[PDB]
Amino acid sequence: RKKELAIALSKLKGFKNPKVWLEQYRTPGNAASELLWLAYSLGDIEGKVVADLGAGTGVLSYGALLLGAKEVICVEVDKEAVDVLIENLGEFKGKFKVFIGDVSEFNSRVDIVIMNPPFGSQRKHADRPFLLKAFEISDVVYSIHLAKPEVRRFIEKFSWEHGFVVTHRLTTKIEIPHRKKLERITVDIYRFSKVI
Ligand SMILES: Nc1ncnc2c1ncn2[C@@H]1O[C@H](CSCC[C@H](N)C(=O)O)[C@@H](O)[C@H]1O
Repeated sequence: RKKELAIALSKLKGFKNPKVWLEQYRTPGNAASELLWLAYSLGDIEGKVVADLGAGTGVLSYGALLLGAKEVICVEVDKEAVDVLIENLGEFKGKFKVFIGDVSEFNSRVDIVIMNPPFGSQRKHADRPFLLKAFEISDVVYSIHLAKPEVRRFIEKFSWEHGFVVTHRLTTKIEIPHRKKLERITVDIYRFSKVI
């Protein structure tokens, strides 16, 4: 929960011109900190090859590198987001790679997946391609989703059908912001582990 990490993550540049249909909002520092600290504390970051699905501006990627990831592979469909991503990860040059294309087209096996995927509120089931890919390329997955009864039921069922079990689920409220009001939603930060 390191508030220092959250603070440092909040200093990164955001999206130039957010495409709402792609749910482009930078992962809030607090939620990002929670997910990363949890993964770090369980030994799922340091020295690991990490894939950041829907990397966007690179908040999760930066935090992972900051916490000792051996390397991070940033998967993002929008080039304009990658421009910001590259600048944000400037101090970790050579330690990250970028895959510009749809998440479903990426297929490199990694040690860990971390992601703040679209919840699927702008486009039906937009989050499924991310969960499917994450389950496909890794044995440990960290993701964020809407803390709603229907969503929770689905996530639990979907991961199971794909051979994964939820080992941790942390619930927090995030605020998605010239200068005005926040959209305050409650999300669950999940940690999935491949059965046996
Ligand atoms: N089909 C798809 N394939 C790959 N990336 C996608 C996608 N649909 C949406 N995205 C990307 O998913 C990202 C997640 S939203 C927030 C990312 C956040 N800035 C962070 O630092 O983690 C968006 O930036 C968006 O462009």
